[PDB]
Amino acid sequence: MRECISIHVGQAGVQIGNACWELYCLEHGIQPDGQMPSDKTIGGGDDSFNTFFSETGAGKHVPRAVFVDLEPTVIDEVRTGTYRQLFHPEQLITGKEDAANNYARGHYTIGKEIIDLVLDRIRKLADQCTGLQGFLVFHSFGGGTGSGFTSLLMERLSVDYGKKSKLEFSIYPAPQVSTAVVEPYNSILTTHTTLEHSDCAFMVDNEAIYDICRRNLDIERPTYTNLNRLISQIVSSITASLRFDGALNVDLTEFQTNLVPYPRIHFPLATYAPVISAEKAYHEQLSVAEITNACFEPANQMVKCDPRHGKYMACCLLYRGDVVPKDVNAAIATIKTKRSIQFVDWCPTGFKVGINYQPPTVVPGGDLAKVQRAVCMLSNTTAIAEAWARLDHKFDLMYAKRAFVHWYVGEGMEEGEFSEAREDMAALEKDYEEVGVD
Amino acid sequence: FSATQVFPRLLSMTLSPDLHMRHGSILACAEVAYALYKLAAQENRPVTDHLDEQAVQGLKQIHQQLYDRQLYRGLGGQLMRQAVCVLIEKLSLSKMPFRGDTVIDGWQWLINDTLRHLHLISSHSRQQMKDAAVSALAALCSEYYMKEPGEADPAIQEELITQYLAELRNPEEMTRCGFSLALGALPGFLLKGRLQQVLTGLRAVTHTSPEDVSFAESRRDGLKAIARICQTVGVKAGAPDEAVCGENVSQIYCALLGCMDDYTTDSRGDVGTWVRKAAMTSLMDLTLLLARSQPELIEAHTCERIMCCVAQQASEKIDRFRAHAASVFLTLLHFDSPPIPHVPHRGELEKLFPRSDVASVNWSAPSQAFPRITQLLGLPTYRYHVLLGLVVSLGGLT
Amino acid sequence: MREIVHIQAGQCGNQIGAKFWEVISDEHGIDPTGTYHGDSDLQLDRISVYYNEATGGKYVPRAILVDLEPGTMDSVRSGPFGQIFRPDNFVFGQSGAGNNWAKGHYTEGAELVDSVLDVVRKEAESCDCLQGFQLTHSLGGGTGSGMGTLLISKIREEYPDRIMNTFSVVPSPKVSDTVVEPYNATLSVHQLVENTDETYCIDNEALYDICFRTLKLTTPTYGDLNHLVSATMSGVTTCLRFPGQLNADLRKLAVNMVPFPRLHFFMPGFAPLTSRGSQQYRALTVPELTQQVFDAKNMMAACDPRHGRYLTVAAVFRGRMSMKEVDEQMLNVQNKNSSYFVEWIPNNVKTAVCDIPPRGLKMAVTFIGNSTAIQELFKRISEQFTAMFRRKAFLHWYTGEGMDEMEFTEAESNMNDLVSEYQQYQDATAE
Ligand SMILES: Nc1nc2c(ncn2[C@@H]2O[C@H](COP(=O)(O)OP(=O)(O)OP(=O)(O)O)[C@@H](O)[C@H]2O)c(=O)[nH]1
Ligand SMILES: Nc1nc2c(ncn2[C@@H]2O[C@H](COP(=O)(O)OP(=O)(O)OP(=O)(O)O)[C@@H](O)[C@H]2O)c(=O)[nH]1
Ligand SMILES: [Mg+2]
Ligand SMILES: [Mg+2]
Repeated sequence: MRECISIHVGQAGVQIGNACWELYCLEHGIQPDGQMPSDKTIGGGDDSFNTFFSETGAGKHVPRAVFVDLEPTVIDEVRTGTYRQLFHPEQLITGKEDAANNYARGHYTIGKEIIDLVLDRIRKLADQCTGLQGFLVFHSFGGGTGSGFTSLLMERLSVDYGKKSKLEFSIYPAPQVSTAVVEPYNSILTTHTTLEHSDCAFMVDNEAIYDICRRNLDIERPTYTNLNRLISQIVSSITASLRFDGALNVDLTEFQTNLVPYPRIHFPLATYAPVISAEKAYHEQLSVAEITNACFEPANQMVKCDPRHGKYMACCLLYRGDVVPKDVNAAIATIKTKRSIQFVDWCPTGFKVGINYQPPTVVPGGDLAKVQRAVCMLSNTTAIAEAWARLDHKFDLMYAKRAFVHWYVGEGMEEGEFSEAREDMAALEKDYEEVGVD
Repeated sequence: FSATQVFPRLLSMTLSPDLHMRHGSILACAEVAYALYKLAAQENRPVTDHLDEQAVQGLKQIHQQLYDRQLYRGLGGQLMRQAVCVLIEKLSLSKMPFRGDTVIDGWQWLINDTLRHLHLISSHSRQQMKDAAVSALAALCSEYYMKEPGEADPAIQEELITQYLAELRNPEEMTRCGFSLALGALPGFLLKGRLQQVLTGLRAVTHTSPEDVSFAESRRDGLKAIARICQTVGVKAGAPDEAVCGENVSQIYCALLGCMDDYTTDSRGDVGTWVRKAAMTSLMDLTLLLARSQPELIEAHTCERIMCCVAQQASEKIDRFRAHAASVFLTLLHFDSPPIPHVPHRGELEKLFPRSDVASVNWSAPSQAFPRITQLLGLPTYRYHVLLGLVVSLGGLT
Repeated sequence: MREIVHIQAGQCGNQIGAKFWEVISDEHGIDPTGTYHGDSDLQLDRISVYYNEATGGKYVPRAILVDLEPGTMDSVRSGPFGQIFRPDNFVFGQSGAGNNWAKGHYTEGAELVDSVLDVVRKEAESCDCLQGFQLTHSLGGGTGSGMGTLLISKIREEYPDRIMNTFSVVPSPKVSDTVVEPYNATLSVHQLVENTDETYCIDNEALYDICFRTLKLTTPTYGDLNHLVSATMSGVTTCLRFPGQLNADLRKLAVNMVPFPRLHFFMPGFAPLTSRGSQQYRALTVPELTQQVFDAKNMMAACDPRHGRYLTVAAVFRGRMSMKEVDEQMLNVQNKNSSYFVEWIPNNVKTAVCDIPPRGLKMAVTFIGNSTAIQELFKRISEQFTAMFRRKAFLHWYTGEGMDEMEFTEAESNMNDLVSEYQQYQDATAE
């Protein structure tokens, strides 16, 4: 077996990791204090949950996570939370100054006096693992800290841990849920600084998840808490491939070979179904075909795009719960007869399907109901490039008058970094269209 | 003592890893070299009399040492480039024995790379690098790049101008902003025969197009380089490819009169004003040049148009630009050595703007400018353009 | 816990700082002895931003007062609240700068600048995490004009990662008849542009005209202007001392309100306008306050916000108004079809809502915008700076201390470039 370490960064990152760990504990049955009455061993090596959690002699389960934040406002609440005895104090690192929505800070001003300590803490967890696969980064492009500090840590690790995979779960900023006016600069800087430090990266449109929570879940004003509970489901469905004894994308290296054909292109679209509310629990029973067909709905997609107007390079379907291959064959045939999608003839990868005998789970009194089946579709299509087009519009307009640019150059940054980052974005956009040439 | 005891210590200090140490050593090597050259120029003695050949080899290896270590990066890259520019300028201004060596090629490549990558440099020190690189190139192109008196090496003339004309069509606006001045700062013997091509390439940039809308800094440098070329070549009849004459003066004046009507309003604001600034001085130094050689070339219609445009530009709500406009107008009106022809209402203009009211009146202050500019409405010629220019100030925002 | 170090220099600077501290102490509920006696828990969740928690539950201010002349020092030491300021935070000499900028920045004010750095450094060592320094002085004089610039230039070299905010008080011929004021103002602005991220301009002519017309006072003294200055200061620093949804720190506020490096001068204001003595007379509402925040009469500078573009807009409300009621009012004034619509109240404005109201008033409002009209404050000093420079009047005093015409022409060129940039940006496309 092989272990894994999740490195969370920023406010959004730390808020998403707590919910993910809570969902994992509710699924595997881990108690708040860290006691698995079903486990019949004291140490890890023969079970299956040892990839994410770590066992000790006293039966305590210490989640393999490295939470690092600059503002202690959120870490103080995360420490005194319900799972105070779960996470180790050494894993939680806090700073003394906030970036205040700035990348040149989270990277050079506030990222220099914290990086020398983050590595010493990550080494303590890396030495305990006999075979580490890679890293599971959780941050957001909007937040200045979550972007700058994450990019600094990523490249810092590229030197030491070079022969290790790298993953990401960023959150694409939206105009409605915007905390900074410099969101476009930080995003275009972090996408260019770590375009080579990420083997695979997942983007979460704040608009798509908000619309999903407002329509599907039927919520008036979905708060960050509700948006984090919904993303936890997708995170668990994605990590089930490595947590359980499955047979599809069991290792982080398999993600770069079955989803990321081109090293440069590493932004695969993801979708998860169904999305039933708690009130309408036993209202309707959707079979595998319905949930598989709902994946092709722009409203249900995690990012606002139009895959219909684009080719497909790699596609991976993952079923969870009561699902039989006989029923999955019906959906596979319907995808071809009813629906129709083209494919890139120059792409090596193709279509893959997998099933896992693990039913879903929801938090007591939550927003989502305990459905009987779940489906997760990961498709790498060029349509996602549209999401990168609008992002370049705002940045370009702002840098046309060079507003809020002096605040970055005067914090350990050069004026040429912006030109380099948008020259890289232009090249990526051009390659996105060149890959989908008839 | 400075040539036998201090120069060796400044030649070794350049290998210092310290960044503040290398800049100082380069500046000292340049200054002491210039001083020794000036001292030797008194006794019409060569520059190698004070400095030995061992020290001379240092001046050649200083560039190789900087190119090998790749010190032209980071924050100190701009400082190193600025220091090397001044060093090369002071070396070329002293007539060193470096002509026909790889050192000249290295200096040219470094100057091209510096004039090639300008957007990467901060805006707080871009004008210095732009005005130093062009000066160094001119000193090098007016010292080393020559085959005989009155001529130059054709191998370099057939490539430098070609590369520059292929660099004046660069989408990046900072590339043209740096290449126009570099091409315009060339000497007169290096423009013989290739003057028409340079003028056409510079005029192609001054023309506005759908793609070049907010390209004001490039158009400003395009006019600045044209003015520099006109001032350098001078005037010479029967030679349109060697200097300015009556065969191409009309086309040159047309390009200068067309940029004055630029009133672009980008997101930054009224940036077009910049394009007008260089468009005014370019119309001044030129009008005087002909006045000091062939004043008959200046036409009456063109002179009247320039006068009316300057009068309109000297009555704008802006204060910094109106001051320069009034200064240019006064310099053009008071110029009487020889007097400039085609001056509309010359007696009335002289009576309304005497010589004593030039340095005592503050044109930047509207109070000490509008009372004297409004009187121009009495004249017929200075009525339409003057009123059009004053309407902007009589109904603006300030 | 972000702390801020407050510094005061010059007679006017110290007089303004004392009043501002007294106001923010009376509003927080702190008796002049040092203990706490308020009746609200919100007056302690952010008291550490400007008060150190010493032994015995006492709150020690952080005001570092410096003055070459031993005048205002003794007055503040024996004031209504003089017993609050630490006693070794007072740094003074005997003879000042004699209304010369080259005295309080080179020969005299640079003699106590070393004791100032030791004091400001001893005060910051106790803080857990410093955010940014602060200074309150007047462009008029030498110890306010030269000492402030010297300290701003000396602190930026040792703390480049700290915000630098000032409260320059531009003088006016109506308040003072001194003739060596234009030079001191020009030289101060020359240094307050290349080493300052934010500067709150409080022109004296505006307050003089307000006291002459609005308040209808007989002979407006310095106290009437100091009261308004302290009121505006307390209204501006409302988010940095009380909770709220808009948790805009100093750096975040400077980044969101100052898009350009050189352009950073604001036009602070405050409403309703009152005076000393009585105050309770008429209770204002939210519509009336919004209609009055954006009037050129409620501004503390001689500038018309309507005549000029709007770089960044911001407003802070104080009283029982709700951010929901404020948003309803801020979304109907940026619409033409809407009734009682205004053309000078711009769009994308920043807005806040406070609970603790000011002293002697139940509802108030503060405006912190940056309009191009502020250029008028820079041109009025330009003219007076040129007419006196051509004749070289009172220039021997400057040339004898060490200064030269080089610095004068550099400051003149900088002011001209700033005015030109302001005029150019004033004419910009809205969309
Ligand atoms: N999905 C999601 N987005 C979040 C969350 N918290 C913040 N965001 C978004 O992320 C961006 C701001 O990032 P933050 O995490 O607040 O920034 P930071 O990493 O704390 O760094 P600073 O800039 O110093 O505050 C905005 O687009 C927010 O809307 C969260 O819990 N979930
Ligand atoms: N609003 C206001 N302006 C003041 C006050 N005191 C002085 N001024 C103005 O500030 C200028 C004088 O500067 P001061 O602060 O008195 O001088 P200083 O900074 O102590 O400097 P020196 O004269 O060199 O000792 C004049 O324009 C005064 O009108 C005050 O209490 N309030
Ligand atoms: Mg944060
Ligand atoms: Mg005094």
